[PDB]
Amino acid sequence: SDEADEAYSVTEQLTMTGINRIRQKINAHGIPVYLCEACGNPIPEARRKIFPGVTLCVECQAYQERQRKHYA
Amino acid sequence: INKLNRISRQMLQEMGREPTPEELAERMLMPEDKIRKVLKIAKEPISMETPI
Amino acid sequence: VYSYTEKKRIRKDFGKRPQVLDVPYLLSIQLDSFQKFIEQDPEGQYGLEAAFRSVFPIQSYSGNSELQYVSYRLGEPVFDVQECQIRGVTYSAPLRVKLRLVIYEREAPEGTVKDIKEQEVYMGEIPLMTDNGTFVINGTERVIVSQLHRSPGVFFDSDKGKTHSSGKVLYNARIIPYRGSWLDFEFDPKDNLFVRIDRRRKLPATIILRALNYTTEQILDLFFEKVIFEIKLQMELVPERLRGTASFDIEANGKVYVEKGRRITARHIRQLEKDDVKLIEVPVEYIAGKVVAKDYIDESTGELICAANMELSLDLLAKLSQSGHKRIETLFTNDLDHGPYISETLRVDPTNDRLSALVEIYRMMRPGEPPTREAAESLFENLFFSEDRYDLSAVGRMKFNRSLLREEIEGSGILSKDDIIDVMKKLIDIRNGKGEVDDIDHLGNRRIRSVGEMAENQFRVGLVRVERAVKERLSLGDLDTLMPQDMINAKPISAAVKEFFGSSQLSQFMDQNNPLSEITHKRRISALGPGGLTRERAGFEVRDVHPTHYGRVCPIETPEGPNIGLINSLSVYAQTNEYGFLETPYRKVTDGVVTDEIHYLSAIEEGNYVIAQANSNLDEEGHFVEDLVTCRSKGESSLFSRDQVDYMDVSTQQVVSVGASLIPFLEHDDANRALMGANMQRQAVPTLRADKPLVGTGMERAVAVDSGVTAVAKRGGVVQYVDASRIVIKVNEDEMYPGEAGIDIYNLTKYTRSNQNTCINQMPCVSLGEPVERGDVLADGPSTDLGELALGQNMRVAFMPWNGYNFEDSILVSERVVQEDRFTTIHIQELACVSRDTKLGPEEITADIPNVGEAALSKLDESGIVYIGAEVTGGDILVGKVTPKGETQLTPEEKLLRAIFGEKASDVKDSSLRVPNGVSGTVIDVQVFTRDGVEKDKRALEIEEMQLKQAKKDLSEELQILEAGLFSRIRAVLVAGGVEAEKLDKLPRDRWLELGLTDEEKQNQLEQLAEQYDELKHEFEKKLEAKRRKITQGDDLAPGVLKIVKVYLAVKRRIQPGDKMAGRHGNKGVISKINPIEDMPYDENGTPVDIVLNPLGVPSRMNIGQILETHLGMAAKGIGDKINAMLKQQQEVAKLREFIQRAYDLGADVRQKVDLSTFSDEEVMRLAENLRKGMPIATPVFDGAKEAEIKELLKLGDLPTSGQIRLYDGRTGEQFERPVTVGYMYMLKLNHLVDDKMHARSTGSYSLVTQQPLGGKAQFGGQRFGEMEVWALEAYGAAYTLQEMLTVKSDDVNGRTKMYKNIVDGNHQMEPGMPESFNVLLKEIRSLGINIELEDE
Ligand SMILES: [Zn+2]
Repeated sequence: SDEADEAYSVTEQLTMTGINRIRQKINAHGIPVYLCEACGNPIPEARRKIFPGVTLCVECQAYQERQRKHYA
Repeated sequence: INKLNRISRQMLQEMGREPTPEELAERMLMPEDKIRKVLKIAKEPISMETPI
Repeated sequence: VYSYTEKKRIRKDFGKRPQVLDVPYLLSIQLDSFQKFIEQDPEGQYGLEAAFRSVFPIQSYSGNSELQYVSYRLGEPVFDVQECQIRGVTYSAPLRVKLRLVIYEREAPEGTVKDIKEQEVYMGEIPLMTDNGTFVINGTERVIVSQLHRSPGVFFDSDKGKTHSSGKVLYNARIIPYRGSWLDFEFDPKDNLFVRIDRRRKLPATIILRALNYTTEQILDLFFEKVIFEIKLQMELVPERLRGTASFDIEANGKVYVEKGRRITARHIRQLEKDDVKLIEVPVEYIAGKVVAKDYIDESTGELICAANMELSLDLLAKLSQSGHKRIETLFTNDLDHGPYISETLRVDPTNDRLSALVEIYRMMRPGEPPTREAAESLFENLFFSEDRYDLSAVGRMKFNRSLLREEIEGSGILSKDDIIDVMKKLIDIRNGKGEVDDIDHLGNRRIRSVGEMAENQFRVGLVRVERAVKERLSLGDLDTLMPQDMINAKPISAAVKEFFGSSQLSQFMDQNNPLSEITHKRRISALGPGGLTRERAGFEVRDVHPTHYGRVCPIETPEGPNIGLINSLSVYAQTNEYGFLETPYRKVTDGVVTDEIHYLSAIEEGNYVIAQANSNLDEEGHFVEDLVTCRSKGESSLFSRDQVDYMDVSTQQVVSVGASLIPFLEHDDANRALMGANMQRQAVPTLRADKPLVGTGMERAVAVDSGVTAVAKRGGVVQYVDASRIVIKVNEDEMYPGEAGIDIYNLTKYTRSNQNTCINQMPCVSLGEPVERGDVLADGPSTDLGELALGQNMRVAFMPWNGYNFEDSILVSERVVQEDRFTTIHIQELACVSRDTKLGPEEITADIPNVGEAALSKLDESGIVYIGAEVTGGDILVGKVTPKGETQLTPEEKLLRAIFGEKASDVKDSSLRVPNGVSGTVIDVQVFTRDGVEKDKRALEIEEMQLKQAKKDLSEELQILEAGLFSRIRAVLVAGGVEAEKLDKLPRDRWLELGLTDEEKQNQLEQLAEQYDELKHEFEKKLEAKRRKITQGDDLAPGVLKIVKVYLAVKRRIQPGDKMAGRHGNKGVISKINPIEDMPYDENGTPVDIVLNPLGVPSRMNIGQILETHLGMAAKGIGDKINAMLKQQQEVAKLREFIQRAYDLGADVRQKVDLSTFSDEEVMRLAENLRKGMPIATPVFDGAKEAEIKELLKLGDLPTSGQIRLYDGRTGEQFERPVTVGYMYMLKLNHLVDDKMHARSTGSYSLVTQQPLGGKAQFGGQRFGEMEVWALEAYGAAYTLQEMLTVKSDDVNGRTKMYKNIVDGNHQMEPGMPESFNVLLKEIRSLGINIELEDE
């Protein structure tokens, strides 16, 4: 066991679970929505080409990010 | 024992480091064996549950 | 230019980065800190002066008397460190304190004193820290570890969503003072700001803003922005406010600005700001949700239409509008950025004014008592704004001002209204998203104490205890003839310091395994201890490494196990601030040029700068060579332009600690392997003969010198006389200090016992008539080698399986390593025979021992003690002691036996001191201690006359060496100007202190040196007298002990299976076999491999550093063996100079340069002879040898570039397929020995209350068969195994003896009875009121 091999397993699980959470948050494959689900605005072309399947424009997205930063 | 403590607390201060039992028996009037047994009288032994 | 002890053996050094800041004195913490403590602070702010100024001047009851502190000094001790360790006491100094007492009459309060009295009273002894930062507290050597505790100031921390179900984070700000109450602000889940004063009941936060005499209009002016509407129903507009999801659309001048419902955006914000829109119009319904800002009344009756913080509805809008009201002010309470919190808190806030708020505070603090206006106001003002009850210290105010981002590092000590309003704004701002919480393991919140500050605190505690008694004694009588000696008894002042230095979690035995262990144990920071967190409450919080640890704490080095991250080690260049916060040096970077001067930055400042990397290439003018240089800003590391960077790391090593700086190729190891490797280097016991690492770093000389193991010169000179015990140096005449005699003596520390029973022993390095320069080492300490730290030995290791003999982590050691005594360690252990006086008389150290039959008494001399020179084994009698006793009525058949043989009873036990089992050493020493009552025995008078002759000889031999040196200097003075050069030797040496010379200042010199030798004579005389007094004077032994005989058994432990070898890269093992040398793998030249290793350990444990080290050691040894071949065939120094100089410049642009061309032809032969075992090599920690230079250095020898040679099997001699890796790894013998562990017991001692076998190997104890072993036995069917482990082998006092009788009878059956543990349980339940019993069978 050596006490660093188990530490290795712990670190491996920690990094992998973090990596895959931050990957699942991407949702690359998606739907062409074409209009914001918050303000109905035109989600500009470049943002839909970068993130296929967005649901918020950058303004509503950053807004939501602030709140989910604090919590709730 | 209270008198021994008093005389020692005074003598250590006035005499320097500490009173050796010959010095206490001289300063006191005791025969210096009584003083030694008074010193050897144990004190408040200990809780046997003390940590190690 | 190379030091003369440096040209002896030059470690070749990779590490292309040029070194700018040379490594500090590694023990600066301990020594600096204890310097500040016991030292005459003239402007008293440090150490004893501050404590004395803080208690004094004491003033008497009604000011009749004043006890005033004049000054202190430290009386010189009674014994030095060696004498303290022998005698067994704390090496301290008396604290003699000159005090003054002035007494006043009537009508002269400050007026003329009736009389004063001066006297130097003695208040306790402070232990003295030795020259290494260690104390001697009870004869043993302690180290006081530095502590790491939170500092005063304001801390912003959140629950990070754990507490509330929704997850909503709740931010609190805490003002922790130095002394005083803990103001704390914290959010409610409804986002109401509360304040609690001492972890007491929660109050609304604005209750305290009213307590500071504010009103609601003022509070809303402080915390909010006034959206001002005017008049219709027009809105003044700040376009930045409406960032946006926008309520009303937006319009001005009638055309349009934005249409409603769609979210407000940056483009439309641009449009409003561009078209200069100040006033727009909103309806009568949008103003229905805002909050009124201030008072609004009717002029008709002077009646209040609406207060402040009151909701504004359409009715009130109409009512104000009809009052001719054009202006209205509303709180700008956004939901995301400018959140409304003071508004809701003022809602919940029941009070209104300072009176009712103070009453609320009073009820919370002093509850139930009927309050008053005056009592409430007084309590509140005494909370935070009375100077005698609330203190932000200098650290506290520094952190409070800096944490609020103010530029006033210095300030008051009490809070203020503004120091609370800024705290509340910062709290609300953290909640608004501008700003972040504090990290707890952030090293800007935690500061370090050390010996100076902790001891000063204990001394202040003692001083307050003194102040009590002195005030009361100046209360009673105050009569004359009462002086400042009777009022102060030294016991309770010295009591706290004694209790701390002896009995504290931080005063702990220094680890002396080897020098590196001491250097790390002194440079240690601890989060534990009295004042810091406890192991139970820690976390999960401060075990973690934090970005502010860069350059301050070693991320590698820390114990694994119960406290990871609770005990870190100080980094290499880490330092302590003025205030106590850790810091680290950076070379300042002007515009692009990397300036040379260096500033120390602490974790608070280090964030807001941009700090380049130490491995950043540069031009010669100091510019960077890369456009985007990778530097770490506040928390992260990114590529910044070369213009932006402000500071740069002082070195590549500055992130590690001195332990983990000794791992070569540390960059190639997984970080935890580095942790284990460092922690195991701390445990390497020093071998019999030292061996420097063939692959080091260049840290070894620093660790060896800066610790006190090696005797270093103080002044250059010549080695007048060497010896196994002493080195005499005749100084260069440049460094004589004209009063001095010239020569200085170093007395080596011979075979002595360290805390771990190892042998500390210094060996001379220099030889007769050889130069030295100040800073050169004269004596190699334990586990150093020619000045360098040499922990273990460099072995010719092979990596390959070999027959399951290095299977899990085992090691397969050759018999040749066992023959060369490479890992043989001298251990030393002291065994004490205490003869006390029992209640039937005293016990004797006699040799007329009972039954033992004149063979065991063969070693013992007449007085009963073993000879210094005898080799005992386990069981031999070191000290024969016979004890009194009674008769005890020997049973019949013993009566009958002694009646048949007439061997009458002894009456005297044989309670003597025999050697413990398994040890077999030489008795190297014997000390005796007789109390002043007990006369002495023959051995005691013998040892005393021997110590007497030694002391006299030492003093005289020193004095005559010094006299001969001073006569040489006097004769050099007598060469001109009143000169006698050929008759100077004619008259006798003693007729030279009366020598004539012309009337100059140099006949003055002769007379001066003469009278100074007279000083030598007389002070030598008083030295001899005091020495004879100390040697002869009786000892102050503990109460009741007549005398203590201490034998010192020196054992020599050899390597054996079960011993634990280990590498510097976390590769630890356990010798499983000691292979015969012809059974080991050999190469094609006949060379067995010294040690065989498992290649399996390397891939999974990602420490390939041991592989690169094996390759580099193969290269180094290849170089050195080529040198040995040249040096043995007597190749001329042409050949040696050529080859050695070709090997000393290898690698791409290394910093080091050596030119053997500027080398004496004898200094190349010495250097060659030292490089004939192998060329030492250095590899700085993140700077060292690239693999291609390893390959080149292999090509320099005739070794293969691949590093893998082909090996043959020892037993059969057929070549292993697919060649193996063999090089030189540097192994270390860890202090986990197999005979300090192997323990066994059939039947021995049994504990008194619970009749179980004793616990431990020292008690010859049994094994703890616990609960889980019992489940394992129940999971089989072993019903009998368990019944006998629990009954007969443990606790059943009557069945254990019957089992023994049966086993020797050859009848393996147990009648188990019943355990004593259950009997004691039954009696203990019965001694409660319960009646428990065992029914009829
Ligand atoms: Zn949108």
